[PDB]
Amino acid sequence: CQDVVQDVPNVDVQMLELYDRMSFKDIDGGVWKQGWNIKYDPLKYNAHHKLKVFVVPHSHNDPGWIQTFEEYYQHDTKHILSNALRHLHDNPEMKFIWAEISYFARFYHDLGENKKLQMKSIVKNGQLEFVTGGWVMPDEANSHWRNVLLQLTEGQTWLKQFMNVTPTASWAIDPFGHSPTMPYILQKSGFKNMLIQRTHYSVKKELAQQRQLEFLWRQIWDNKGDTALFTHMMPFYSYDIPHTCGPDPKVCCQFDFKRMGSFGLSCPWKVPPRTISDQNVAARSDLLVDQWKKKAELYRTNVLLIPLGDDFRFKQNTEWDVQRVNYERLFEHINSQAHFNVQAQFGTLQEYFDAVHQAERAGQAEFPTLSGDFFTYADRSDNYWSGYYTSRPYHKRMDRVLMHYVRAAEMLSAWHSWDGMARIEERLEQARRELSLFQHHDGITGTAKTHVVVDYEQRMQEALKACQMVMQQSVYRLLTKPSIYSPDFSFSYFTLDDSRWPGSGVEDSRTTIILGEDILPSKHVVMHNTLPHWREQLVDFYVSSPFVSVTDLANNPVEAQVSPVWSWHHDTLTKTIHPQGSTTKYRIIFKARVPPMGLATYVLTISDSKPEHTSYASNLLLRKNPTSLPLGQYPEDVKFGDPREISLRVGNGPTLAFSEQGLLKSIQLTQDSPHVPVHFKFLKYGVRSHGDRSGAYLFLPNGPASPVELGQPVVLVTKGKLESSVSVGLPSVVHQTIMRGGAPEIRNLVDIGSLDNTEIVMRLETHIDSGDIFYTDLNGLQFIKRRRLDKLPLQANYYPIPSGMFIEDANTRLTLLTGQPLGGSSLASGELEIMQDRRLASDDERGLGQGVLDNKPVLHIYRLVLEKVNNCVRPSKLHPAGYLTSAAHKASQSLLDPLDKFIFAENEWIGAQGQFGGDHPSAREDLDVSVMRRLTKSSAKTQRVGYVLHRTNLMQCGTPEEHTQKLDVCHLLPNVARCERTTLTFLQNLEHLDGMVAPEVCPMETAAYVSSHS
Ligand SMILES: *[C@@H]1O[C@H](CO)[C@@H](O)[C@H](O)[C@H]1NC(C)=O
Ligand SMILES: OC[C@H]1NC[C@@H](O)[C@@H](O)[C@@H]1O
Ligand SMILES: [Zn+2]
Repeated sequence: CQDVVQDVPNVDVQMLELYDRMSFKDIDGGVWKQGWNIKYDPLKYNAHHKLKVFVVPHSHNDPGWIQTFEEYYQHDTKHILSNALRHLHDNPEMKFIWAEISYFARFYHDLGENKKLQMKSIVKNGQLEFVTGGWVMPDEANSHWRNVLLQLTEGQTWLKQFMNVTPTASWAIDPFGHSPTMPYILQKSGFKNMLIQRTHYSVKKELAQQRQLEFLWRQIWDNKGDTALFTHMMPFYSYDIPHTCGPDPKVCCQFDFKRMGSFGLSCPWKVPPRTISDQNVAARSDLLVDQWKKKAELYRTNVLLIPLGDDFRFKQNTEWDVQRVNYERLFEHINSQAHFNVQAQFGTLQEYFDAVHQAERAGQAEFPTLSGDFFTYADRSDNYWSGYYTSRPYHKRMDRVLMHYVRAAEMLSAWHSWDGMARIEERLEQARRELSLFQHHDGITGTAKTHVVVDYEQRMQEALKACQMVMQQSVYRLLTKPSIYSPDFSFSYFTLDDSRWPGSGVEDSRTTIILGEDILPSKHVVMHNTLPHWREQLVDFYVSSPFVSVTDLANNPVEAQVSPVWSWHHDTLTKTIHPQGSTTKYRIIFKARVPPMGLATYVLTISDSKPEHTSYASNLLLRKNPTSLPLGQYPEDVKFGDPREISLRVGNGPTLAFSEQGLLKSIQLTQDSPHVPVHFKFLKYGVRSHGDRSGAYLFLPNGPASPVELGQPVVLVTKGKLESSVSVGLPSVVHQTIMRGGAPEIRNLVDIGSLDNTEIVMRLETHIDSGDIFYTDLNGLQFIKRRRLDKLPLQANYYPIPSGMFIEDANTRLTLLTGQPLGGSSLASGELEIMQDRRLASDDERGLGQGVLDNKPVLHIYRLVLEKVNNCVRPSKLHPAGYLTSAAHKASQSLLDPLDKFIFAENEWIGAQGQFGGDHPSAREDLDVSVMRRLTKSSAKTQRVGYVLHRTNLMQCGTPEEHTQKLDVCHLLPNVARCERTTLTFLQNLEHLDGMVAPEVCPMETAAYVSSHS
């Protein structure tokens, strides 16, 4: 295994290093506004060395943006694909590339058999070529790597089954900035090449000058380079035709033949395209070839890529004709005129890359190595696209919830083969597809129109319900005596209980377990642990009585704590935000211990009086002018008092101190250690009254944030043996700090209401001497070192915080883990900040045509980990990566993949069992079974189950960490006939494993295995 910590990779281009040196000056470079006047030696190409030009027709189809997926399909995409089939069929030399499989599958299944065959033929013959082949062209900032893989697999599995092809070249022309997580996944999925486009204009200029636009992109910790994937970065401002033929859009626009009038399109540079004729072809060719040769100066081979497309292009038959015929005339002339020394033709993306590597092998070009990422993107001036790191946070959080439900549903149902009547495969396909669709760069990014966001939400809601159905049917089968098991595949044996989604104050959705002497004495509940190691976690349920005791199936008492059910309300009368307690519902809390990838059953029983093993939390409401707060049967009376500073400690965990405003002030790790200053503060960013305005994409603050006026907020303190908390009703946010014995959990119920042109940020202020360094993660896969650059505007220093961020000095580190992707930064030494929500009244000129005014209450969750790191073996000062500690990693897992909770629906569960998976191996803490998916239906003689195994890298800080079993996923199911290592999509077998044993992976490595069972 490679050492991902102590060996700084030697690369030609390291993006953090490049950023430190670049000046980012935005000067007018001429026709190529953000570049320079490209010059070339006409004698460079000749009869013995010609410029090979591949014109690649394409159509950018967004699976939802200003219209929903279905609306676009009906109005544009079905016509684009129908006419592509006809035109390619009739013109053998014409080519076309396609990226979004969600649309292609929608189209294909509606085609008659005759057309399906014609379509398969033009794909088999190479005219229509799929690029990437994912369900969508995913966002690369907010997306979790697990979902990027999910959607890639969904699209490629469909392609293999129906088109019999697996793309090895990726095409990503629209994500707003790019992540190295893509080449990581692609390279492990059979890919050999990838193309990107949206990178900072300053980066394009810098790399272009050094002809480093094509490079071998390796991971920041990869010293050997085995993760490298050849990457092509487009050099210009856009992927449209005016910005893909050469440096001068005024000239290039003249070669987009759809801009003549009848199509309602024109050239903003004032010179329209002119139909090619024998009379003007020589002059037109001279202009075009000149542009091509200028573009070619920016690359190292004699093979040039010229994309030919734009948004939803190649729709009308007349459009196919005008583009094809005119280019055909140009090709005939150019290729016949030796003085040009050019051979141009329509081509596909794979053809371009194949030619490039042929030139490379011929020894005519050597490519530079590169590591790093391409955030934060700016397409012009100071317009940095960091706003979408937060836009529509409700759905960003929903993405993470569904991410987990899909994993849990696929894993729980994978243990058995199911009869087709159970509709398991059907429900799982639906769930995978709706979540995959949301990975689109206008989905999770929060950059779609209001009604489109609603469509995505509805789709994800249906997906969650599908997951619940599969999960509950699976639990019933896994924990019921076989000879008693009598399933009704439409019946709900269990109801899922989720305490953090939609969340308290967002939607009263969870059911109350109703117990009573005259109705029902007890209730069975079951917890699922999707992680491959034994896990304990506090779980809570709503019960109709405070007198409830918990037992495991062996009838062993389990210590429990009961707390009131508190709800916060904006009292329109008193004009205050205060909590009201329920007098009919209560929360029971207890520690559940669940087997690796297993289940554990518990029983809740009611009693007439306080049970021996259940304690009750005390409650203190701090504020002036208090009023009584009755809690029905709840044992202890609520206490009141004027606002004051308070300190709390649960178990042997840390001691937290809070200000009289209910905000964290300090953390004391041990009774001996000191009170480390850690202050939570909420501030607000505004919008400029002059110039460019912030919108769904852009973050253009009118200066540093201003503190939110808190006034004298109401603070609620709940103190319990198992769980304590401090909650405060601040303007726009009910802020809560929960303590359970370890790193606290933070929950923010964010309701920005009608606060227009406001972005709410949560900041942490500490004494950590971090300077200008901080770390943020990329797709929940790796942590990358960031350097605050004062030479760049505030918004440029904002980065995606898909799952976590941290700052540190020689001795101390503060890590903030998130349960949802949001934007954040460290604008000053010792600080960390993350945006909660943003409400913008205006559009930011990127085509959306609206601001962001559809905000809705969202419950953001986090874990705050303060640690001493002076003993940890960390990367050198020059290493571009950072790594989490065991505690921080486990805290992240507690947010993203918590235990699942099931409540038995009926009064009695006959044949109930107390546990499942007790014999499952408990793998080392840094290893995870990211995916467990049965790949075959019940009729298959040989069953196949696929697993995606990921091993992260945790810092060694002197903790023994021992006793763990080897995890061999290939033997998790009995009767294993073979074990094979496969690409991450499970589509290609890479190795036949002897002994049918799937070996564990190395740190920061991800592998896939498929076990076959007879
Ligand atoms: C799929 O393509 C391969 C070539 O890569 C070919 O050998 C095989 O017969 C094809 N399968 C079908 C009929 O779809
Ligand atoms: O300008 C941004 C916007 N342009 C049109 C579409 O491609 C959409 O996805 C994108 O966000
Ligand atoms: Zn797009």
